[PDB]
Amino acid sequence: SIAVGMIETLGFPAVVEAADSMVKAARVTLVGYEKIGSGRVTVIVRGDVSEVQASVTAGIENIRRVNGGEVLSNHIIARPHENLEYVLPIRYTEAVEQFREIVNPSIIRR
Amino acid sequence: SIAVGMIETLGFPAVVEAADSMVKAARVTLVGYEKIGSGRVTVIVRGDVSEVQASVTAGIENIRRVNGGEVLSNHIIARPHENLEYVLPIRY
Amino acid sequence: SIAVGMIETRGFPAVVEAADSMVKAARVTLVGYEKIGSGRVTVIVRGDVSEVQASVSAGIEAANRVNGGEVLSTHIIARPHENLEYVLPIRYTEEVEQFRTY
Amino acid sequence: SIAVGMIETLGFPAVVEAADSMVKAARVTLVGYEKIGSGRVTVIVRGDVSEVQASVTAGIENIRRVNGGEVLSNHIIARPHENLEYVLPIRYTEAVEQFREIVNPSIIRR
Amino acid sequence: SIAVGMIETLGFPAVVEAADSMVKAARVTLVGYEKIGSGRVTVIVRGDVSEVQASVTAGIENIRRVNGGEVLSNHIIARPHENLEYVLPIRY
Amino acid sequence: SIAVGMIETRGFPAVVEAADSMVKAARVTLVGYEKIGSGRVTVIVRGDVSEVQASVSAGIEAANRVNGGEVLSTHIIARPHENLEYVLPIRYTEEVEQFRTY
Amino acid sequence: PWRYRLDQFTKEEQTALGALAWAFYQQWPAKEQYLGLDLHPQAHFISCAPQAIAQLNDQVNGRIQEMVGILYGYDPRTEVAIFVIGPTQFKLLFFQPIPDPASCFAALGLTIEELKHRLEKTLQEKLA
Amino acid sequence: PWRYRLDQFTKEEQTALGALAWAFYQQWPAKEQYLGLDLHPQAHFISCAPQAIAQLNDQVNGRIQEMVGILYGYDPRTEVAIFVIGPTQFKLLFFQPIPDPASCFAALGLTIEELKHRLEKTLQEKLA
Repeated sequence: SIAVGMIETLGFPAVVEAADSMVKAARVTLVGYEKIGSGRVTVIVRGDVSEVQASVTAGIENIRRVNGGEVLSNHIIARPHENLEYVLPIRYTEAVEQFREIVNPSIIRR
Repeated sequence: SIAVGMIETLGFPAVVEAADSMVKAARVTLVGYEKIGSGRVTVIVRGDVSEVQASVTAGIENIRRVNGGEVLSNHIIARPHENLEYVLPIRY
Repeated sequence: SIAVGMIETRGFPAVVEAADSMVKAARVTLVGYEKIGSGRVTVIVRGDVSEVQASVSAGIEAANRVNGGEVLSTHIIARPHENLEYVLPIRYTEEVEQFRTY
Repeated sequence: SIAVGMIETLGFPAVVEAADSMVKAARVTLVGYEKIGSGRVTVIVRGDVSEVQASVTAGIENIRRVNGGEVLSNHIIARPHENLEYVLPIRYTEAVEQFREIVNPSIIRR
Repeated sequence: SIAVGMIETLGFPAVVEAADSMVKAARVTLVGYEKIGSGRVTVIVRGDVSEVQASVTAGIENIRRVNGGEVLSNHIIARPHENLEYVLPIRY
Repeated sequence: SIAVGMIETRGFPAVVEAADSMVKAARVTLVGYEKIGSGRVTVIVRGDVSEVQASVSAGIEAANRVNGGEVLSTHIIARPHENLEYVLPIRYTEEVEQFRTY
Repeated sequence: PWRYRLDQFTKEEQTALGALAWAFYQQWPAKEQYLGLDLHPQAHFISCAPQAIAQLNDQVNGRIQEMVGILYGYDPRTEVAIFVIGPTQFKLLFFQPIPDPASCFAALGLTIEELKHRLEKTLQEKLA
Repeated sequence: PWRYRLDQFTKEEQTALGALAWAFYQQWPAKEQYLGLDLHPQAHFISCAPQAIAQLNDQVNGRIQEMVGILYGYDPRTEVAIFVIGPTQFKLLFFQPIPDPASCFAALGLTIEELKHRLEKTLQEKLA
């Protein structure tokens, strides 16, 4: 089960710290950055519901690290299932082909 | 003859929590978002007036669940005049 | 000439109800929707000054009937100078030329 | 000598009335309509400096006609000479051609 | 190198009176206007630091005649680092 | 990783002086100029954390010395997550590739 | 582009045009007549009473409003204001010469016939 | 490309995939192994420990961070979560079938070997 977590700040440096804390505190992907004007900016993360909840909690508190940081709003929205894709840079090709060596073609326990 | 529903919020997270609820609460078509400044954003949907009424009601209810969000205005027009379709961003 | 009527609201839902009332109350053509920031939006109609006057009056009362509706300014010009037509966004466009029956 | 006259308003209906009044009060050309955000809009006229002065004055006074009209600023700026051009719609070809029939080509008093 | 002068005003007419005074007072190249919201507009010029200095000074005093105009900030940089030319709108 | 330094101000002249002082005070590259409305603008530099720290401090003090300058917010992230590089406008662009050092 | 030739004709012949304007102004020192150009069939100088150009403005619903105001306000001792009649458009040769028009007329020493013939010959070459 | 084929495969075979997922989950009631899919040389199902994909996450500097969080959090009683190893890319087969996985397994009456074989035959013909 996946969800979306959002933090809206009044000020750009704070939204950067918000986005950085979220992806560092839980296993989420930073998916969006939106601007509606009037100094209001939002960063959006996506991932497992428990991870999203931990990202948002650890994104709001760390705004206090920013001299001048101010949070406006925050919310979490459940998201439908999706066949999520993740393309890696071509330098990790040697990291992918060896992961295939650690998996085994048999899915049976006994 | 296709009704229009609108919820106007102060803030981006609330307008997304308005749009997702409106789509989940009835059979409506999400038209999009309109920004007019001062942090005011409006989500617009179309459909039958009964379905649009249900989605708008659910959208208003779920905004109070948004920390920091706020509903500024909301309105429903059951049978908007054809002229509005070519000036206002109420169609897809 | 052809009169111009304008209703400016603080809020987008109100400006839609204003436009809908104006074109339903009298023989006017909604020609423009203008955004100038800070939540100020204006809908513009063109027609006979008598029809524009009825439509603007109906649009004002219905715009205040909107949940959260707020009217900021309103104005009518009976015979706008020709210079305005090709500088300000009050002109007839081909998208609404069908609703223009003269 | 020509000049440029500007009236900035807070509100769009007011800026329409300002422009309409300026071109009706004196012999000026409406040349500009500018938007800088925050509800601030400006209309610009151009013409003989004495005409421009009468346009701006009547343009500011007529905002009182606008229910909710508010003026923010106004200014007049002197402009260098220019070979101004005026293109007329094709339906005035007869009026121009008849004015051509009124002038005389013997500019030298004999 | 080439200096940069900036006058930031509140309102469109005042920034037009600033630009006109700056170009009329020295051989400076007007590079455009920059809008950042809240009605704040900045006019930017490039030229010799002596001429840019004469433009900014002629811009400031000439705005206090604008009925409703206000100067918010102003600054001159004699030798702007080349990095700024590729990020900030100060050339065109 | 390479740190990110940000100075946000109210007013355009102050943000230019901030960018000029940051890029003159240490080995950082000015990579971004971000506008979010309400007069708030941010300049963004990338480089080594110790160089970024010296740039931000010199930028803040210089932005205050501007006639009319006002600093709104300030932040430094030493080791920003790789995800932020391609979502937020804090990335090395090809226009400033030449000014990048190692 | 005939609108481009007139701009360089104005810039190049600034002294002779000022020498034609003041001499024409000497004939009509109370602005009884405006000085003008008619490009068809070829460029030749014309004149009209101010009332004529004001009535044409009324017929065209004030589309040459600004030109009527400039023609009414310009100082003939310092400014040249010559209206041009295009196919269905107007161009206003409007500038402030160095030196003043009277000084231009004294400097060249030509009469109004010579200035009229010379400028038209030259202006026809810019167009032909 | 092959990405669109997996999306249609997940839509068409949601019952068979839900059955295979439930059967695979029965063998590891505490998710000691994750069900996966390797497309080269041919599409075939594989498996790995919750230590191997997180180790890989460190090698790629946390770029499959979200996938390992979804693999950790999904409910096997209602959700199917199958990672796919592509060229240099990782795609999840992530969906909530109707009916639930256990009902899918009972409805089809197939063995895990029969589920693995037939599913491994449909996608291959779908990719080729």
